[PDB]
Amino acid sequence: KNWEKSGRGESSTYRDFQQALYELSYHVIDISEFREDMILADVFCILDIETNCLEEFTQLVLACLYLVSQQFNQKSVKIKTKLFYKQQKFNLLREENEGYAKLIAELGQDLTSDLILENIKSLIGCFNLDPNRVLDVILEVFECRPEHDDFFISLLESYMSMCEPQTLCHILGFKFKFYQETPSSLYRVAAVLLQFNLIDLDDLYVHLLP
Amino acid sequence: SEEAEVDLRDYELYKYTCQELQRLMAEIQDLKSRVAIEIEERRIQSCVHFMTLKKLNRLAHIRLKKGRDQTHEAKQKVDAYHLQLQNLLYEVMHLQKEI
Amino acid sequence: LPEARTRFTKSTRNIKPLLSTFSENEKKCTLDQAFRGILEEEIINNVLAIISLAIGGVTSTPFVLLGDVLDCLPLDQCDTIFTFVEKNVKNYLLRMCNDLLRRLSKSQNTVFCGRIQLFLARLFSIPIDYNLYRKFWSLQDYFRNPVQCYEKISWKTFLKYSEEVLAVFKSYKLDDVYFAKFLTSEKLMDLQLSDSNFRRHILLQYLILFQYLKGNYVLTDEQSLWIEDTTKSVYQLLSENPPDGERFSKMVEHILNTEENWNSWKNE
Amino acid sequence: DDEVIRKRLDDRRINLLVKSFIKWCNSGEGYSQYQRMLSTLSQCEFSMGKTLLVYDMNLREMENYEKIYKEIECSIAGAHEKIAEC
Repeated sequence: KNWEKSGRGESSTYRDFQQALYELSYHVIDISEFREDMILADVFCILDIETNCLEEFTQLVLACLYLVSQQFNQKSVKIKTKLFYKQQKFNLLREENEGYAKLIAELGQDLTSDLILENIKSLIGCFNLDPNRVLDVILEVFECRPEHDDFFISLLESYMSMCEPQTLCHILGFKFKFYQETPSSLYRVAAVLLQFNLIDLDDLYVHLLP
Repeated sequence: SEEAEVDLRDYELYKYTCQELQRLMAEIQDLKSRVAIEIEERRIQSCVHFMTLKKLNRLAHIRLKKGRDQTHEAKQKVDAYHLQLQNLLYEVMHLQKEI
Repeated sequence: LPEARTRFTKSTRNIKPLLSTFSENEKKCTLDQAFRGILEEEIINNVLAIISLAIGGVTSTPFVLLGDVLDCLPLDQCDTIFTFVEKNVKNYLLRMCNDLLRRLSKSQNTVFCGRIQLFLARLFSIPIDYNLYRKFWSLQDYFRNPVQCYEKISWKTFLKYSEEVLAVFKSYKLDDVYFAKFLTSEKLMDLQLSDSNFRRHILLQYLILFQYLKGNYVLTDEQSLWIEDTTKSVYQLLSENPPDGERFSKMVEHILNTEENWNSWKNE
Repeated sequence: DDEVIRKRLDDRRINLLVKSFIKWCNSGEGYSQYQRMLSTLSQCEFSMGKTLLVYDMNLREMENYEKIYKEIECSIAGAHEKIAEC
């Protein structure tokens, strides 16, 4: 009957008493009745005691079941990788509708490269436009407007100043590999980029078919 | 939920945290300097300290999440107000450009 | 062994002195602890970049340090340290950038958001027809959500408002400091009508929407013929644009053609 | 399943630190374990300080947002003045 007396008897002092009750229950190794006789703090202390006892057999499992009254790993990994660090770039074209629409409507206006650079940066920031797709759309608008060449060349030089030099090579390689399995405009763009030394001949040459 | 805001509002929590850390340091120094009954008492107090630390960490994480959520809500409200002000400024600029 | 922690705290407080006084992984761990502690001292009481550079030149830790600092320093030294990291040129960088993006409001930090994304890429009274306004911006809401164009009443209302708005577009016949997002001006309502670039926005959105729809998830044959006819009318409208209407149309055609290639999801 | 996974949200780091401490203690070379426990406790102290600093930063951000809202009210007043000018 000593256990019943100890239970009936019993925020520094309150926390100390709760920890002492948890330690006594752990040293017990029927208690559910006394636990329900008296709270949310009690439930939290019971959960902490169960966690510690699991950290510290069949008897423990039975006590946990009484007090209750593999793929999960990959699922949690996927959930955390998506929530915490997601690329979230809105790559293709149609995800960000307003974004690419306003981008192309800004590139196709009547014809200062710094102002357009700042506008494109603001659009990237506001609509989360992927940078590589922005460069691709810029290269294509440069294809279809072969009159204003030096303007887009200064824009391409300033943009690639803030990106990796091998982005243009791989993007041109993608735009050429698309037609492998080739209009004159595509060759004209690569020739202009190669002339002004924006990209090296090695990467583009490797990307070609023959 | 009001209890969490009350406990967060009213440095004393960090002082009690560091004081319990000093208690746990004294207990592990006692074990390193050191009978089965004293070892069991000591281990029970160490486990109680660990549980207290776990509860404090959970409370702090929940409070940080709530604070970040409130800050995000305030940021959204400020962004909406700024978008309204930007629409007004765009209207004024376009009216000055047409006139 | 904590004597080694005290020795590290002492010899860490320019670079050659700590480099010589250091003359094994547990010692490095205690040194990283001392680094974090002195960083906490500095942030409570810039030089943080100096210490991170010292540790980097000593070489792990510095990514954790930058993460903690960016979690602490709210706005300005955060910008300075981000520029510093830009000058410095793994997953911790992604975590920091994502937390920054989640903290920014995109209201006045837009250029900063653009810089962050570019770095991430470098890594790897007057009679007002309020009903017409309702119709136009409900069309805009349709633009925002493409999946809404599969139910019955949704598609029906979309068709109704689209026909009315394009009829107004064709009947207008114009024949003639930066706003990144749309401006729903209920008192102006008209200066956007006079802008040809506004009409270009609208019609290019239309074209991208129809291109995605042509690429469950099925349509009615009559609806598809409607899509084709409206595409033709949209091209007609784009041709009416005084500044190089046909050149702009051909440019958009090449764009949406390349769009088909991009839709091949070149994951390989 | 998904609800508990979301409520798990850092928290994993503190949970793993507490778990490693409990495991080492149950195992209790003893000086090395005590020093590892001291390292873990110092890391937990740094984490608590970081949480306090994050709370202070959230408070300062709320204050700055209130200041920006006052500034936006002033900008709306300036917009009314610019409407008179218009």
